[PDB]
Amino acid sequence: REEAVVWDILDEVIREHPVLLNRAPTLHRLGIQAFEPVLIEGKAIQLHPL
Amino acid sequence: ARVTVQDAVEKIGNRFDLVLVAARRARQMQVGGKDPLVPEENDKTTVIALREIEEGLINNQILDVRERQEQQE
Amino acid sequence: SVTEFLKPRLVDIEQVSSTHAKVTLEPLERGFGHTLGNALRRILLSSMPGCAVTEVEIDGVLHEYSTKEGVQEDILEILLNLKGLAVRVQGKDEVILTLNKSGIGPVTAADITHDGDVEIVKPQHVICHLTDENASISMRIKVQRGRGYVPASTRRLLVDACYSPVERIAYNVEAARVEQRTDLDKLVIEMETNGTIDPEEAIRRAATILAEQLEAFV
Amino acid sequence: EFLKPRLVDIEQVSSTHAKVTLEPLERGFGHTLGNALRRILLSSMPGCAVTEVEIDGVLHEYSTKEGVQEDILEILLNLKGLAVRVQGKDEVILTLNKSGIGPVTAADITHDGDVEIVKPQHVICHLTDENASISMRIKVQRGRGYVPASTRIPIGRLLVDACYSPVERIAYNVEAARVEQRTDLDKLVIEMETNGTIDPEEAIRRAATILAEQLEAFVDL
Amino acid sequence: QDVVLGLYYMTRDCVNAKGEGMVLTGPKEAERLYRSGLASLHARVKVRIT
Amino acid sequence: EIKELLKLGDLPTSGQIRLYDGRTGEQFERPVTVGYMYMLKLNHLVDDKM
Amino acid sequence: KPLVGTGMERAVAVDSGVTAVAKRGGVVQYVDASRIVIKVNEDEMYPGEAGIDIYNLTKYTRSNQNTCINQMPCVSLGEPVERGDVLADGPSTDLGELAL
Repeated sequence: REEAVVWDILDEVIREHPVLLNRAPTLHRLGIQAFEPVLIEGKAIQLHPL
Repeated sequence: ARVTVQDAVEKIGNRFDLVLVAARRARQMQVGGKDPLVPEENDKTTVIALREIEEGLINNQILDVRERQEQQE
Repeated sequence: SVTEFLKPRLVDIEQVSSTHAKVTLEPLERGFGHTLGNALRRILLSSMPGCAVTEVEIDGVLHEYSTKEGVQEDILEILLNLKGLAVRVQGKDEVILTLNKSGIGPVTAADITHDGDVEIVKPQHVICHLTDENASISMRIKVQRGRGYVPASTRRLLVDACYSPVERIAYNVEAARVEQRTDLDKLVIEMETNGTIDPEEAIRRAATILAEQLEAFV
Repeated sequence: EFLKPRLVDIEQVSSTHAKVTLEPLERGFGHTLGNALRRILLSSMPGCAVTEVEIDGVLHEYSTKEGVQEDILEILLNLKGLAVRVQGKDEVILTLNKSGIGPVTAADITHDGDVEIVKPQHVICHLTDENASISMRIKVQRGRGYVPASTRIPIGRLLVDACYSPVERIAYNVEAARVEQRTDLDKLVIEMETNGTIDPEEAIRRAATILAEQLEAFVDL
Repeated sequence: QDVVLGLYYMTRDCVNAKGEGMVLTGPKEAERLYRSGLASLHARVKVRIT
Repeated sequence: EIKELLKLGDLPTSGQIRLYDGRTGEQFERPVTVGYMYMLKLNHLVDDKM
Repeated sequence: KPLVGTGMERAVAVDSGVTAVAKRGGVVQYVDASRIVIKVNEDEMYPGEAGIDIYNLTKYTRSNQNTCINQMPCVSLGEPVERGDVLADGPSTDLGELAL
């Protein structure tokens, strides 16, 4: 039902919970990297330029 | 509030032992009792433990001796 | 419904030092962070009143490219140190001060002979270093009130007049979330002052000025 | 120590766009007030735009009526760009009726006192049949900004994306102003571009009020 | 790409520019001049640096 | 021919106009290329890929 | 329409079967969102069964790629037409001219 408190709970559970970003093909070991996600709108994964 | 693990890696021999000891300490802190030795700042369990390692007050032998002392009861 | 807006609710002032502070506002309507930030920055940089040194008279040297005996440093660094001096004067638009020193010893702002009206916030500021015992140094300093920044070329040696009390102002805009709205703007203002007035007060002044520019409309 | 700006004149060039000249300003305030006012005007002005349509002979916006040259989707996209202002209440329902061969202009809508149409030549749809009638109930609401119909949420209703903001484009320039003996004063000239539903003076005063109300939080710090 | 162009345009002197030859108290002042428009982004000046 | 067509209107021959920054109101240090270009929307939508 | 084109837009639009092209010239007797009626000009009737021409457009029909195929009339009432002239532009077409 997408209530309002659910968003606060989701923000709480993504404090320091890393996720593994991956691009196929993963030729070398830097193709899989951990990140700390930030809750944003849209439907695209925002990536750091560097 | 933890952006790198350089201090913890320097405190212990290598990164793998750091991972193992941090996992043991975090499991001790999370599943039951074992309140943190450092004031938390709304941090996850895996982060509070790592700081405890960089403060020098938690390592492999410290956990071993505390576990032995508690199991001696 | 159409008239009200989303006023900032969380204001955090973190005074990292005596004259450096960070002010964060949250939340703001989308696009209102840049408007307020740029307005405050443009008011502070070049329209905020203050009093500072404008010109200096040195008996020993008559030109900027000149040498005076007894000082291990050049005239240019003396001009810079006088330029960096922060002074507050209340009610007197223009004041003349006389500085006299002699012998070996680092000249500081406390050694400046000034009246009760003239106050120097940093007596510890090193105007110049003098490394000769027989050496004697004498200056006439002119302090004037004004606004903004005035280069020397736009204008007895001329000194760049840093009338504005600020030293560095910069703002950042981040994304803050309220309820199901995430596009709202959050402003972070980082400000440093020369010492005449604390950063929290000076910002207020800027706001007041802008309000005084919209009296005839509201 | 500072001077007070105030409106000097409202030079009207057309029924849609006009310019405003300000009292002479101090240096540093030509681009400080001008850009802030432009941002406020382009961001948050009240608007009186169409939200929902109810055509009697249709069930959805992907159908086609008989005797009407344009599709229902084109009718909706033409109604979306209708300029209207209301006085009394925030929302109002307009009624449209037409018959016979000829364009269906906005002038054919009812002429209630509070509701005013500024573009009577606006064309909604064409009637090509000898005996074809169009009857729709247009709903108009007041708001701010752009509220898409896919977020604000019977079968005879058709939702139209709402573009409330009346101002189209705002420009400004700062030029030297001569007054008293001061040569350091300048006047800010704001050339704005409305759809025709807002008075330039009212828009300027509303923007200044919004800016001052926002700054009231800073002055209290 | 984008970063390199910006840092190359920032640190690249011009023989003649707005506000050339003036002497600055330090790096903090150089930012107050560029924002105020009293000196171009790249003009040869003399500054005191710690 | 492009220059002749531009001169017929009221536009600069070089094709580069002087813009302004929307958020700060400050002029860009260099003229930029502004003109009308034909954009297509390809059939790879994010909402069909998330 | 594309402001800068090549002139092949008309050929690509006409050759593909998306624009309703009049078979015989005449005058638009009746124009509608879903049909066009052309009263053939006097010179183009066959000796028998003169009649008229009727074109029925396709409205919001599913395509192979789940897109929408739709045709809109592009002629006004009582407007002369000739053979080979577009009477209803299809998808991605503006007045008988490709526009993607």
